[PDB]
Amino acid sequence: DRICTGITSSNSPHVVKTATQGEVNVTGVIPLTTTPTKSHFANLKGTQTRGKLCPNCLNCTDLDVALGRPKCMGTIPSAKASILHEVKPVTSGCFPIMHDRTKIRQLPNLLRGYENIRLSARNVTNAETAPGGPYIVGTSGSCPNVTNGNGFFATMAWAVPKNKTATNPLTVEVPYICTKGEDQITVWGFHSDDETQMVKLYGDSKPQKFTSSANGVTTHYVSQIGGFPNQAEDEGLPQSGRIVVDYMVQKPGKTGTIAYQRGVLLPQKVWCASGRSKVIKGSLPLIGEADCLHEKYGGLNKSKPYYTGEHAKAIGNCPIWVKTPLKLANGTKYRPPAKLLK
Amino acid sequence: DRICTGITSSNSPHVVKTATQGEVNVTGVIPLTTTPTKSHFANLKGTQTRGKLCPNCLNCTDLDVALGRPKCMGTIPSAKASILHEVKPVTSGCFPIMHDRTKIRQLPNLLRGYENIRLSARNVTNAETAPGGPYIVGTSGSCPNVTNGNGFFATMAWAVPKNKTATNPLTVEVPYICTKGEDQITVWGFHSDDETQMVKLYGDSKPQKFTSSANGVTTHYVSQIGGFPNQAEDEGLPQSGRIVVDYMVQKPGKTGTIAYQRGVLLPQKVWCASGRSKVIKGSLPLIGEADCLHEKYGGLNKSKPYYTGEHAKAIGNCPIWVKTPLKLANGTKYRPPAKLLK
Amino acid sequence: DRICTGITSSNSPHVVKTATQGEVNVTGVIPLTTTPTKSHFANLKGTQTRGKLCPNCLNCTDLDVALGRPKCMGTIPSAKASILHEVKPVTSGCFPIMHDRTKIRQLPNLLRGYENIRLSARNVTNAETAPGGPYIVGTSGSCPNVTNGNGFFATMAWAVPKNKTATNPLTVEVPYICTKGEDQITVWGFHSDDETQMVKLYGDSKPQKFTSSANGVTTHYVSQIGGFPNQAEDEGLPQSGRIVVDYMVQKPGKTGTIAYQRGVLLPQKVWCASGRSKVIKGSLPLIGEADCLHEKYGGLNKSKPYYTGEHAKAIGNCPIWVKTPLKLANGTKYRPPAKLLK
Amino acid sequence: GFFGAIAGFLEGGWEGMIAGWHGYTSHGAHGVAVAADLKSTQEAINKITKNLNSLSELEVKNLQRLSGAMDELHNEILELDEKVDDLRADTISSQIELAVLLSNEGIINSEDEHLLALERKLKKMLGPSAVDIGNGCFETKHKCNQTCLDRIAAGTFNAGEFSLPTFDS
Amino acid sequence: GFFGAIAGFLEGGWEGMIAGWHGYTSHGAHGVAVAADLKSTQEAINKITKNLNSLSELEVKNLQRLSGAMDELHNEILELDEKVDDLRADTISSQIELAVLLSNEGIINSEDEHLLALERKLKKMLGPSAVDIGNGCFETKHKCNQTCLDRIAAGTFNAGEFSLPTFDS
Amino acid sequence: GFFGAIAGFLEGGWEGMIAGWHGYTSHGAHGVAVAADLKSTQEAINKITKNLNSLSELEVKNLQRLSGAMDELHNEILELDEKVDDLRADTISSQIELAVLLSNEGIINSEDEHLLALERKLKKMLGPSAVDIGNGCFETKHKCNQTCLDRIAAGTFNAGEFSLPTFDS
Ligand SMILES: *[C@@H]1O[C@H](CO)[C@@H](O[C@@H]2O[C@H](CO)[C@@H](O)[C@H](O)[C@H]2NC(C)=O)[C@H](O)[C@H]1NC(C)=O
Ligand SMILES: *[C@@H]1O[C@H](CO)[C@@H](O[C@@H]2O[C@H](CO)[C@@H](O)[C@H](O)[C@H]2NC(C)=O)[C@H](O)[C@H]1NC(C)=O
Ligand SMILES: *[C@@H]1O[C@H](CO)[C@@H](O[C@@H]2O[C@H](CO)[C@@H](O)[C@H](O)[C@H]2NC(C)=O)[C@H](O)[C@H]1NC(C)=O
Ligand SMILES: *[C@@H]1O[C@H](CO)[C@@H](O[C@@H]2O[C@H](CO)[C@@H](O)[C@H](O)[C@H]2NC(C)=O)[C@H](O)[C@H]1NC(C)=O
Ligand SMILES: *[C@@H]1O[C@H](CO)[C@@H](O[C@@H]2O[C@H](CO)[C@@H](O)[C@H](O)[C@H]2NC(C)=O)[C@H](O)[C@H]1NC(C)=O
Ligand SMILES: *[C@@H]1O[C@H](CO)[C@@H](O[C@@H]2O[C@H](CO)[C@@H](O)[C@H](O)[C@H]2NC(C)=O)[C@H](O)[C@H]1NC(C)=O
Ligand SMILES: *[C@@H]1O[C@H](CO)[C@@H](O[C@H]2O[C@H](CO)[C@@H](O)[C@H](O)[C@H]2NC(C)=O)[C@H](O)[C@H]1NC(C)=O
Ligand SMILES: *[C@@H]1O[C@H](CO)[C@@H](O[C@H]2O[C@H](CO)[C@@H](O)[C@H](O)[C@H]2NC(C)=O)[C@H](O)[C@H]1NC(C)=O
Ligand SMILES: *[C@@H]1O[C@H](CO)[C@@H](O[C@H]2O[C@H](CO)[C@@H](O)[C@H](O)[C@H]2NC(C)=O)[C@H](O)[C@H]1NC(C)=O
Ligand SMILES: *[C@@H]1O[C@H](CO)[C@@H](O[C@H]2O[C@H](CO)[C@@H](O)[C@H](O)[C@H]2NC(C)=O)[C@H](O)[C@H]1NC(C)=O
Ligand SMILES: *[C@@H]1O[C@H](CO)[C@@H](O[C@H]2O[C@H](CO)[C@@H](O)[C@H](O)[C@H]2NC(C)=O)[C@H](O)[C@H]1NC(C)=O
Ligand SMILES: *[C@@H]1O[C@H](CO)[C@@H](O[C@H]2O[C@H](CO)[C@@H](O)[C@H](O)[C@H]2NC(C)=O)[C@H](O)[C@H]1NC(C)=O
Ligand SMILES: *[C@@H]1O[C@H](CO)[C@@H](O)[C@H](O)[C@H]1NC(C)=O
Ligand SMILES: *[C@@H]1O[C@H](CO)[C@@H](O)[C@H](O)[C@H]1NC(C)=O
Ligand SMILES: *[C@@H]1O[C@H](CO)[C@@H](O)[C@H](O)[C@H]1NC(C)=O
Ligand SMILES: *[C@@H]1O[C@H](CO)[C@@H](O)[C@H](O)[C@H]1NC(C)=O
Ligand SMILES: *[C@@H]1O[C@H](CO)[C@@H](O)[C@H](O)[C@H]1NC(C)=O
Ligand SMILES: *[C@@H]1O[C@H](CO)[C@@H](O)[C@H](O)[C@H]1NC(C)=O
Ligand SMILES: *[C@H]1O[C@H](CO)[C@@H](O)[C@H](O)[C@H]1NC(C)=O
Ligand SMILES: *[C@H]1O[C@H](CO)[C@@H](O)[C@H](O)[C@H]1NC(C)=O
Ligand SMILES: *[C@H]1O[C@H](CO)[C@@H](O)[C@H](O)[C@H]1NC(C)=O
Repeated sequence: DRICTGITSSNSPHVVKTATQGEVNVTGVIPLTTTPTKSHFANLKGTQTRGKLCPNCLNCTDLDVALGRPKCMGTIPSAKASILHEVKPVTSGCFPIMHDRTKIRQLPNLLRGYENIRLSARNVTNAETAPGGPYIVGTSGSCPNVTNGNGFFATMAWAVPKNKTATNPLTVEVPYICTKGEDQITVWGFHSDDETQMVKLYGDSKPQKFTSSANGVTTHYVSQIGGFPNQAEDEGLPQSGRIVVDYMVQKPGKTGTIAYQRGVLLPQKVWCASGRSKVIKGSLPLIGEADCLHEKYGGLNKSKPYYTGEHAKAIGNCPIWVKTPLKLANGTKYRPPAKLLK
Repeated sequence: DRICTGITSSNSPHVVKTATQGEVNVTGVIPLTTTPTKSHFANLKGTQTRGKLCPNCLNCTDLDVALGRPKCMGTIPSAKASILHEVKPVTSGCFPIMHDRTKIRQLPNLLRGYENIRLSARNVTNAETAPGGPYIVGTSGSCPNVTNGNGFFATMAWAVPKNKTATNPLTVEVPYICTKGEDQITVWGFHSDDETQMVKLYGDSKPQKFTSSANGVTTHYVSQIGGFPNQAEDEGLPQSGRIVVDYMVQKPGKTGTIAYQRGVLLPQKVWCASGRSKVIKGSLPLIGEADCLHEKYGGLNKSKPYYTGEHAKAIGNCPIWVKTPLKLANGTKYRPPAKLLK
Repeated sequence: DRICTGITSSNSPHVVKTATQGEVNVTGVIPLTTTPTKSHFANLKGTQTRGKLCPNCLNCTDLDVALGRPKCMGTIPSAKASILHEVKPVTSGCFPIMHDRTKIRQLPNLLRGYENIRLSARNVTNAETAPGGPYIVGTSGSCPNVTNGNGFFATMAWAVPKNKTATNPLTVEVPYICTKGEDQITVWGFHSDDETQMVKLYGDSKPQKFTSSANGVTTHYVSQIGGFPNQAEDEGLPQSGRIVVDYMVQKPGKTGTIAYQRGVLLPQKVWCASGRSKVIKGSLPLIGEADCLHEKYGGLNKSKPYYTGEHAKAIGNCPIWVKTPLKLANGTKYRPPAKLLK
Repeated sequence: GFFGAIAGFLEGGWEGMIAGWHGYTSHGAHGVAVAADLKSTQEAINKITKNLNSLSELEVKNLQRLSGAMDELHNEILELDEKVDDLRADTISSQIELAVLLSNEGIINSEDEHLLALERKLKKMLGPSAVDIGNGCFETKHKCNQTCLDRIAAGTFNAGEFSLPTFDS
Repeated sequence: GFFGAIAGFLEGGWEGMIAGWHGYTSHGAHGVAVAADLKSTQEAINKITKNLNSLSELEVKNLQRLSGAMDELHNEILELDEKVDDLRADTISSQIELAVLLSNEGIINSEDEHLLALERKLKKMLGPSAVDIGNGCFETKHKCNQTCLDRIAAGTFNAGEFSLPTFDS
Repeated sequence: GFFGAIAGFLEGGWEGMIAGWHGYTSHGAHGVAVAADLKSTQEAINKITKNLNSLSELEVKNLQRLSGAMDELHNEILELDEKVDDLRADTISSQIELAVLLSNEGIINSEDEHLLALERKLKKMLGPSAVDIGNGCFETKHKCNQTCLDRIAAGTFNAGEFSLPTFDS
């Protein structure tokens, strides 16, 4: 009698990658792969997830909020994980801005970058005492104050001069003004209007030159007088003029320089920000809680160590992307059944 | 009698790297390495390879072509693999440009970036109807139209005013104008000339200010009046003046802003582009077909899995660069011949 | 009698990571890890290490030196390894500069980037022959020449005009001027002063416009007339005015363009630089020699193959950073002592 | 595998072997007997389990958007950022691909070392009267049908049940 | 290797072994006989072949110029791009370096497992009258010259050609 | 390990084994004898040594500041540069983590192959009168106390010191 060692033969439809034996069929396998499927986003587990930059600051754009629109002046919750729903964020009211002429639209998302952002304890520069003639803090219809009347972005002052006379460029110095080693985000721009209204609001009807410097970054603009594009992302018909608005970014202890003439929107309430919230691109009516947020697959929770599919930015507790569906052998190599004996 | 197992002893000049036994001598090896050798470039196998941005658009620079030089107005083939032969591309005729004053030279290579590029179905802005006085579409000798006479870059209009009077900066609005979600490349600049000719072509003899905005990117120029550098990369002697030319890049649905005075070269025929051709730096009189294109070794086809030598950008079906010549053991460890027996 | 093979049991407090058996206790281990400890920096072994950009050019800032301050005009040693001690380098004397209005402060560190840097064989542009009226090379108190009197940064010329009259923007052409394929760093700026002194030094009392172009990079400034910030990083009381200064970077064979009015500090002695010294951020009173320089741990020499702790830029012969303390088994798996026999 | 082909083992499956991966076959007048070993199949499943836990531990930094990028201003920087993400992903993927494959090679090959052990366990219990062929088989002085073999598989076998010499641990 | 030194094998080359890598030596009144085994040498060459095919499969994204870089405007971005290329290359190179070395360690070591198998193939065919030394050698009750050994190498050997007991598969 | 559990070896430490990692135990009327082998413990220490030298060789590009970055102007580029450094580090760290772990798995497992060899060295010197159990043990026709076993550990053992047959190399 002969007693021998043997191995099994059985259903071996699963194939595996080996170095020495090429690719082989195997009894069974533990898969390490999944393809996730597109779904709605969710609040990231061990954190808090940014929505409209300001919840509780209802019915407003992040851009609106950013710009310090009258009503939209609510308070910002800190988070360590932010989502970007607007690649091109919009304004939903207030004074007509010619958005597409400045990096401005991105301001909400720049802010989103940070863990902590705040409106401002104080305003940077004294609106009236500013270089140039004494200014009436221009107040504008079509930007309803809460009561009403003339509400103008806390962000900046509508610098209208008594003693209406043309100006040779002036320089305001926007200092640091932020607690801690916070990032300061300054904001500003210029109003310009039609021939007649120009002369009326400021004694001049001439294109106006504006130049800002901040940390070696310099920008120069020239105002427009007549024939402005249709107003959009606003309210109703002070079609008279438009605002060109920009942001300036100030690192801890750095100063800024705005040269200006007439139409100047001097900075006022100015963002202080600090810390780094992790940002991702997500289409967002946030629903529930997931382990992990995938730019594409969206809300997703961790089943297997890897996933296959479209690679993308993903934050949290995420499975690792992998080229191709991987499998771990949990069985033995296929062996054809034996009568190969005597 | 004793029968035993043994292994071979033989010529073992090849050495191999192991973890446990240090470095050991071996019977034979399969090498996985090659050093390639410098050679001419070639059309990349499973694709099509860009040459002068426009073949069939003969005897012209890519810059020429880019700028829309009269003759050089041929049609661009799409490709998915492009080569860069000019780090500093040249102009070979037409109107004297002071190249080194703008990012302009790179335009050909920006375009090369794309899978699809096209001259333009239409021109962006109505040359005569443009803000400022009615303009004669300036036509210039030394840029031979096909017949001849006055051919001026399809790219932009030589904006000469009837009613010759000095101007306070004006703003043209260059809209999107591109099919699909294509990239729009706008183009423009300004002419300026000597004291007398200035006053003659435009009622003024004053440095002229130009500012463009596009997607938060702002540029500001100041024209020159007398004493221009020798003309080069042109034809012959309207030495009177020179052109400073620039490009503007417009993402899908974005608008542009050019403020200008006199000398304005308003944009006309404007590039639409889309898709992403893979670009490499290659010196190019293209010859034949290779598996793979190496910035240095050039035309190269795949022999072994890795290569040793100079690392560089390489596209296609390329061997992987490797620190040092690698070898796979195809034999046994060296064993000194035996009489070590009794 | 039975003779058997066995393995040891002994003190096995060290634990190790395995694929097949999970984590196991082991006789002994060779550690591959260390946490280094913060210490002073040192001259990097197989190289030379930059200090104040100019040793032997004593008691001066790198910025001072960079700017070509009268005394601080010593000669620069080449090195292949540089250290950055000043994130915001300072000026320690000479004429009041409004630093925070230009990328200027970084100039020392830009220079530090290179293997070879030099002051200048010659000066770029003829100070007096420059476009505009003939200029007296302005010489300034409060920047003591070696003897004394009026020493002004070799970098640039204080362009004061005889025939004091307002100017329409002029264009100087700063050519290449550097040996080899060196990088040229041009330097320049503008002086501006109070209402009265302006009119006195130049027949005008008007904000002055300045624009430079270099390799498609454009910058535009507007001078200030009254109310300058307190002077700091200087000497004593020509509080009359201030200098706004900038740098321009010229790649091999490229030209530059400065448009200017009055106050112009035309470039003079101009940096040529070449080669690439490896740069790191290090707080530096350099002491001794180390194997390797760690942005944090500082001076450090190679004990074990890896280190654990804070990751950072490190140059030289450095241990590789590692997630967690790693250990190599130098013993056998723990085996509980045996009486498990019969 | 390479060991099994050379030292003339049998590349034979025994589709009879239901309850386990490796065990013993038994040959004679009874025909062929087959039995799984419920420790070799268990010990193999262990390694694999602990190997999974091994592959799972790996952590790789999140990989996310750039804090100060800005989606219309900084496209060229933003583009290099994608390159970075792509390369990172493609790199760490090839690494994992390696880790697993190595892991599989391990498991697949180790199978022969099970067989080899299982043989030595057998040699003990068959006593000194058996004859080690080298085949991975033993010529035994007694008959072994299904029942006998099942004791062999369980470790409750005793030679001398057919009065033959016995090693006693 | 470590196994061969400990269990007193022989770190001896047999430069006689032309047609193969591993096989048998044969000792006695005839002197020394040597023969390659043309399956152990073949089975070793296989692994290696399939190991090459293994190393070859690896794919790594192309690594090329930046689509919107621009060679005089964006140098700092363009510079970081080189860093990226360099690091990527240096990273993926060290990984491959590892893959191969591991691969070599595998092949080099596996050699001893050939020998070990080749022994067991031998044990079968020499019958139950041979004596397993542990040396990797067998004391045999009959003489074995070159011819006999060549049958041993081919698997066409039969004990009892010298009338001795035989295992029959 | 998996081999030791299956082929009923002994998961037993012999805390007697001071001078070495692996060696022999000896059983009988004398009680239990224990002796280290000073070549198996040495040959194991070798591998490890050469494995360290192996892990040490790895070189990875320095990773430093950007030559033309500029610390207030180019922050966004400078930021991506950190990303790059972080990823690189996190990548190359996971790779090393793998290299070592693999390395450990190697060393840890190889231990059983020492034992296995050490057995075969023993089988030789005990002569043809011993009986290979498969246990990793041998039933011997003579007594072996501490002294005898120490000769076994040293390779200066000779059967027939108790007049029994001997293999002579
Ligand atoms: C080994 O695995 C492969 C699949 O993993 C089996 O062959 C496959 O048969 C199915 C039948 O539906 C097909 O869908 C697959 O395309 C086939 N594989 C390929 C890619 O050729 C094979 O039968 C398995 N086992 C055996 C006994 O070889
Ligand atoms: C992933 O895991 C989480 C659990 O951590 C799931 O969250 C549940 O979501 C449902 C509806 O969205 C809620 O009612 C539960 O409160 C959540 N947790 C549980 C199970 O109590 C999440 O849905 C999972 N899957 C997906 C697709 O994200
Ligand atoms: C093992 O390999 C090395 C080379 O791979 C052999 O020694 C070399 O001898 C040649 C003779 O021309 C020299 O060019 C090499 O420089 C030597 N190697 C080094 C780096 O020392 C050696 O002879 C080979 N085989 C043996 C038997 O050791
Ligand atoms: C690499 O491979 C290709 C084949 O795919 C070679 O291309 C041949 O090139 C010659 C001359 O350049 C032509 O006559 C043939 O038509 C091409 N293919 C063949 C062989 O028919 C290429 O030359 C190879 N080597 C190099 C150096 O690139
Ligand atoms: C195996 O290793 C661990 C530590 O590496 C030992 O258990 C530890 O006991 C010490 C006593 O001071 C504690 O500090 C550790 O926290 C314990 N380890 C953990 C994390 O649980 C263990 O005793 C070692 N050997 C044995 C015999 O198991
Ligand atoms: C690292 O290694 C170097 C040796 O290469 C040590 O340098 C010594 O430093 C001391 C004082 O700093 C000097 O007196 C010696 O001249 C140096 N070399 C020797 C030993 O002769 C260095 O100190 C070591 N450790 C550290 C903390 O950097
Ligand atoms: C909203 O706007 C009005 C101005 O349009 C602000 O104050 C105005 O109304 C007050 C009535 O309580 C008057 O006392 C003020 O004189 C008047 N301002 C002017 C035009 O001089 C008012 O502060 C705003 N709402 C809030 C936040 O209270
Ligand atoms: C690996 O394979 C085995 C079968 O080959 C799996 O199943 C085993 O474990 C089960 C626990 O769910 C037990 O119920 C079974 O007794 C046992 N075998 C079977 C299927 O009868 C094991 O779970 C597989 N996967 C893993 C997690 O390793
Ligand atoms: C080339 O240039 C000329 C202008 O220099 C263009 O048209 C001119 O010649 C025509 C003769 O057929 C005349 O009918 C036009 O009036 C005249 N243009 C002027 C100066 O008014 C001509 O279109 C160009 N060549 C082409 C593409 O046909
Ligand atoms: C690996 O080594 C062997 C020799 O050690 C190579 O050669 C073998 O295969 C050849 C096919 O070209 C046969 O003709 C030979 O019979 C055989 N051995 C020799 C040289 O006589 C094998 O090709 C080597 N390389 C590879 C591809 O693995
Ligand atoms: C330092 O500055 C003075 C100018 O303030 C330079 O030359 C001055 O002094 C000289 C005395 O030797 C006179 O000959 C010069 O005329 C005078 N310059 C003027 C104001 O015209 C002097 O060159 C400088 N020091 C050095 C480097 O020699
Ligand atoms: C690995 O472990 C051994 C002990 O297990 C270390 O010690 C050995 O080598 C020493 C050289 O310093 C000798 O003096 C000892 O004889 C020997 N064993 C002991 C401790 O008695 C060995 O060095 C360890 N580390 C290394 C470098 O591998
Ligand atoms: C405004 O008017 C005042 C008084 O009428 C005049 O003196 C002054 O010049 C004007 N303001 C300025 C600063 O031009
Ligand atoms: C050009 O001339 C016309 C008529 O002679 C004149 O009315 C006009 O002011 C001038 N153009 C402009 C817009 O200045
Ligand atoms: C300076 O004065 C001269 C002579 O008094 C005069 O002719 C000239 O116009 C002035 N300079 C310039 C270029 O304006
Ligand atoms: C094996 O043989 C014995 C005879 O002694 C018998 O008792 C037993 O039932 C047999 N097993 C089977 C089921 O074949
Ligand atoms: C081996 O021995 C036999 C004697 O029986 C003989 O026939 C054969 O030729 C021998 N082989 C050689 C070539 O030594
Ligand atoms: C082993 O046995 C022999 C008896 O022949 C004796 O000489 C020797 O001392 C013994 N060893 C020990 C120390 O037990
Ligand atoms: C800040 O300046 C604004 C003008 O923008 C002024 O109206 C306001 O009173 C100041 N601060 C407060 C208390 O909001
Ligand atoms: C576009 O405008 C140009 C001026 O650049 C004009 O001459 C041309 O007719 C227009 N389009 C065509 C048909 O080329
Ligand atoms: C370079 O020009 C300067 C003015 O900055 C002049 O004083 C000097 O003589 C020139 N070169 C020398 C010799 O320093």
